[PDB]
Amino acid sequence: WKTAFYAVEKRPMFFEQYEGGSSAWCVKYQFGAEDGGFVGCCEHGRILQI
Amino acid sequence: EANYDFLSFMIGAAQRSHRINRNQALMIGKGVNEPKGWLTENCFPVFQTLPVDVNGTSTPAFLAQDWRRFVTSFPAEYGEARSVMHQNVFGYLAAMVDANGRFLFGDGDLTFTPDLVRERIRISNCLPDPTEGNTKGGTGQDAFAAGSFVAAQAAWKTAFYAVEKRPMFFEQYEGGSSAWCVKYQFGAEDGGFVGCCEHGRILQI
Amino acid sequence: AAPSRLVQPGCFICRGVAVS
Amino acid sequence: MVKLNCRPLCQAPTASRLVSPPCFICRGVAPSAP
Amino acid sequence: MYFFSVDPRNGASSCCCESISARPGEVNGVMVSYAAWSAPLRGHGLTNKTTFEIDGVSVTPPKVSNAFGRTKVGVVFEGTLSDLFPNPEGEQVEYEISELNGPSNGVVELGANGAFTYTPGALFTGVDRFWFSINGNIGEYVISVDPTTSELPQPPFTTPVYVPAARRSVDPRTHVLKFVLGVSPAAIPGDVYRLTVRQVAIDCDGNEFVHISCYDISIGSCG
Amino acid sequence: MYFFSVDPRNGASCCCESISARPGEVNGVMVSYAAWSAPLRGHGLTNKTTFEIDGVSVTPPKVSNAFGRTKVGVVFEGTLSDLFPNPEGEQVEYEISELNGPSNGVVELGANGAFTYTPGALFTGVDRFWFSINGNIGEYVISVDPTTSELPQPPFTTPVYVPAARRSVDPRTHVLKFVLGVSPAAIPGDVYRLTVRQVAIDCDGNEFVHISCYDISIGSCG
Amino acid sequence: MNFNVGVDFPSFIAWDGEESFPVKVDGFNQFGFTFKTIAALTAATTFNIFYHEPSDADPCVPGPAIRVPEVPFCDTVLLSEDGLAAVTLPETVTPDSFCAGTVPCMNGQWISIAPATGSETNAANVQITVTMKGATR
Amino acid sequence: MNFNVGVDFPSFIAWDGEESFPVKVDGFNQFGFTFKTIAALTAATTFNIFYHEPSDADPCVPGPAIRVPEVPFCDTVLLSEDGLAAVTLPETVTPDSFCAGTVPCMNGQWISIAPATGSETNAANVQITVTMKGATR
Amino acid sequence: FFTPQVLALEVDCNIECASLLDLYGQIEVSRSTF
Amino acid sequence: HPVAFRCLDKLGLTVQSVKWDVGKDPQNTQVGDGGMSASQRKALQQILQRPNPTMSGAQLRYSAALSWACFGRMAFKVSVMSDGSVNAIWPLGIPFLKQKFDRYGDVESFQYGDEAGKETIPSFTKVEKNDKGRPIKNYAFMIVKPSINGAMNFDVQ
Amino acid sequence: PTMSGAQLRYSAALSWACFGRMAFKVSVMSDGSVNAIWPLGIPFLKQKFDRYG
Repeated sequence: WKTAFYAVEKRPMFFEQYEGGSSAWCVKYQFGAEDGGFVGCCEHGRILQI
Repeated sequence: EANYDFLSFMIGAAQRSHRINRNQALMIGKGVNEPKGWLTENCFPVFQTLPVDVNGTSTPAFLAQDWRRFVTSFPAEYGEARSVMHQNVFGYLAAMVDANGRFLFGDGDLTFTPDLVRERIRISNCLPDPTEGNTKGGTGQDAFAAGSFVAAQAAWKTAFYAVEKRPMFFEQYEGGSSAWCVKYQFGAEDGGFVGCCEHGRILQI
Repeated sequence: AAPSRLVQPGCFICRGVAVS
Repeated sequence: MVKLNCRPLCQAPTASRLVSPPCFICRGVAPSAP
Repeated sequence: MYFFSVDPRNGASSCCCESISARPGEVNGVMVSYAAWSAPLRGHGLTNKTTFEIDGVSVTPPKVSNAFGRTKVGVVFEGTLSDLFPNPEGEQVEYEISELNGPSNGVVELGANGAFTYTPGALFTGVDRFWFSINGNIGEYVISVDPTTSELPQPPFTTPVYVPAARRSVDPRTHVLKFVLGVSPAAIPGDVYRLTVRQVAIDCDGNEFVHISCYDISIGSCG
Repeated sequence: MYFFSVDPRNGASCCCESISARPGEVNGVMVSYAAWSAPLRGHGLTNKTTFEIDGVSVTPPKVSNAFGRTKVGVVFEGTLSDLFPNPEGEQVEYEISELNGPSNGVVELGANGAFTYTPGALFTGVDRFWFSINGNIGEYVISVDPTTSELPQPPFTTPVYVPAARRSVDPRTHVLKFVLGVSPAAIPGDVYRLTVRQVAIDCDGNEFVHISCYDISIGSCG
Repeated sequence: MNFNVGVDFPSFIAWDGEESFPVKVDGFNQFGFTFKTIAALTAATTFNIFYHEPSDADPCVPGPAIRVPEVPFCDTVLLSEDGLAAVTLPETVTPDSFCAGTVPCMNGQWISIAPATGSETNAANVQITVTMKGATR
Repeated sequence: MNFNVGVDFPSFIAWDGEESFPVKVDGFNQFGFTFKTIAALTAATTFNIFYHEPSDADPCVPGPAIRVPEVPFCDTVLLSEDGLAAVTLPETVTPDSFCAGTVPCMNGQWISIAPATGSETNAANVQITVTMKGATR
Repeated sequence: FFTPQVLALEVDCNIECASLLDLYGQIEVSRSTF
Repeated sequence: HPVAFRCLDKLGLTVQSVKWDVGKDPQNTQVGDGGMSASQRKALQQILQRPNPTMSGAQLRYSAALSWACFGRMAFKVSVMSDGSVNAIWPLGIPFLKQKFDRYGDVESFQYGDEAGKETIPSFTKVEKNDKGRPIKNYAFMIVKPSINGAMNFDVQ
Repeated sequence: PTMSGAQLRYSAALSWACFGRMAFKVSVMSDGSVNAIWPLGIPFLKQKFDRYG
């Protein structure tokens, strides 16, 4: 697995109050993170099926 | 240009192509233009197992009892001998099962991983394997093509000699190379022969 | 050398009772 | 001098079976009958 | 391997066309040295723009006719051999399948009376021919094995004498032409064909110098 | 390659020289004007040679030539029977000589004096092919135009010709070179005459003319 | 987040299976083809490569079609018997696989592809387009 | 010196004037169109964009034709009525001139272009084609 | 306008086979035909 | 060759016979002595009498003179540890020794080997020098015999 | 650098023997302090005279 599939890390989550749209009667938060991954070369792994 | 250094890739992809080719030649090289390999010369005293009657069908087979008689029958007067085989074969012996259902090696471990250098087996998965890669062999019927090769055993330090005369060399082939295009030339000189037909052995089906 | 066989001992168990 | 270069768009899987040695039968049991 | 030094077209040194002897079945090679003609014409040597033509000046049209069949992969093919020998007079038919000119990727067995069966080799698709011999007279039976999908095209019923499609060559360093000449096993001994060659050189700027010669191929048996 | 050393005009069977020719060939000729130009010490020879061809035995052609036109990519079809007026009544075995077929297309000769000419893809120019009716050889020329207007009409190359510009004269060794091509429609036995007028030059810029003749004999198979 | 890759490597159609098209390659400096079939082929297909020149009547319209010469590097051993560059799409190409290629030396202002004689009925099942590189002007 | 750019930004056909062709954008991660006209147009020409899914039966043949929605880009005003992507080649665009559009965020695995209704008359003179950016195999 | 971060990995997946050249007897030689 | 080999080994033998030592030079106008530490001079004395292991100074002298007579060239290799103190000295095979030049006028590095051997040993010209000038990493010498038309390093042997 | 006084004397006398000439070059810093000397290849050396002598 150290060379069969890769995981890509860029940035963890954040949290900040959305100012526009949050009046003095409502309030709206906003969050998100960014990451991904891929498969290096699927010649290093097997699957056992029935 | 072309940031990825190509020349270093080619010299690396030339010693590699040789390394597998010399290994392939010394095994099954056919006479002219390639050293006579010990697998094709066929001087080694060759032993073939007997079939088993699966409900009166007599299919070819190879059971653990055969492998013990093949390694212990080696005359200890020749010296210490090592056995070479394909990794599917060693996996084949590791998966044997007796009539009651248990395993013969490692009576319950989910795996059999013994000390190989203490058993003189030297797995090299380019020798021909009787499992046709995999997905063949070990059946009730419709597998185990009779007459195949499984493994060998010999005092290799004296049963087969390797000859080296002038190994790999690279040089810019001056002539045919102009001020805008280079032509490289590489080469090597080696060979091999068998030492004593009476020191090895081969197991068949 | 000609291919020689490797006949090994089979299931040898009994010496005093034949089966029916 | 054109030298082509081709790749496949949808690679295909590759299945295969995993035949394993059968339970032992032995070449003749001593106490037996014809 | 024949070798002809062609005339140099300098106004100096029975039939005019040279002779070439061939035996039915053989496939030989011929060399032609245009050095004496193209070396004074200082240019870029010869070019691969040669053309060949085969004309017959004596044929003696064949007695038996050929036949073409169709079949798919793996399926056995059956056929007869009696409707291929138009005999003006009455005589027995000694059917024979020559062992030398048999099929290439299959196998046939000759029946007792104009029968044969072509069972193609397993996992094989293409075209396969074999040469029968009806009472000394020789013909061919061409069968194409289709990969069961749709159909195959028609082969051209190879001629008695032919030059292969693309096996010619030329070396501009020594001004030599090399080509292959193959004769069918059905060529009748005693006949004569004519082969013409058009070789074109080239000057330094890309123009052309044409040159035509001829050769008499007399198909003679036993060497 | 032919070679002729010309007489230097020093007062020291026929007069014109002999040249053999074969229908279809394109050969080269050399003339060594050294004997006549070297004593006239000047600036050597000049590229002002002039040729002329006459026929002293013609045997006029039986079959007439013909010309057509078509746009690029468009297939062209025509007839081949109205070009051979036959005096007697007999059969006609039309044939397209493979050695002199088209160069940028293909022709499908039907059974009876009919053909269709498919030009090569994306080709604009002229193309020729030499048919043969009852052994009589004649050329058929087809011009593929680039769909805009037209291309000019080629001059129906003669039985024996000298190309437009392939001649060269070396003033350092006084040798003239040229090309002599014989059409595939030439008739064996015929004789033509090639007259050559070569001009030298003095140190000041005056001329020294020199005239010679040659007899071309169209012979078969060498 | 995909970009407008159109500008900065644009592409045009060079052979739609029925008629060719001349493509201008003056404004760019590097280019190549991307072959692609639509149906299973029957035999090896060969295409000819042509280059144009700006016409005397108008410098914004291609003139006649000349054939690009052939340039060998070192490894060439075929030489295609004519000294005229040409591509040859090999048999056994499933119609979900593209093939790439280009000439080593451009000449003129335009480039065009056309099916060679003999393989004019199989070229109706293939598609050939051209993509260039950074613009000089 | 020109590089063989058929790999590393290949190109395929999407509308040859008579038929749309779904192009696979799975193996790549960026793509765009490069419009091109062949003759003077009559009026504004509008094209629809469609994205496909892997078919239920065969996993690398395109399924049905679903229309990709359109998203704003922080300053949009037009806001095409039925929230669906569309490209409008403006009138008075001469030949020998190409533009380039690209749908901002991708969905599906096959993308396609088709002439919108009421504009398929003068749509036979344009030829859209696609070029991807970067293999991710 | 957007330059990708060129990472420093290079995948391969290309088994040789396995070495079997150290068991055999080794003898360095001279001009051929010993 | 009999006579050629005889003259060569005589020439190598006689040169190999002399005994080395470092010493104060006669033309010592440089009162600012270049005996930087007086310990590197001791180590240099060590290395001239005991070179790289499995080789003595005599064999170094023999190989140097032999190669100088055969090709007109002399090359070597040093292993200065970190402070101008040379660690070991190696002679270089001249037949298969290649060098690369700078843009201005001189050689900068030496390549020793075609494919695997690719040690681009820098010249003494450009190398990490100490605060006084003495190098800190390896280098080579490339001693050359002069010839006509100059070309100090570009000329024929 | 890359040349000692012995090699300079050798090159000078050799060119003096073959051609009867000797040429050199100096790199005086700023104050008569000569910094470096180079021997000059005499075969391909060209020189330009003044108007007087």
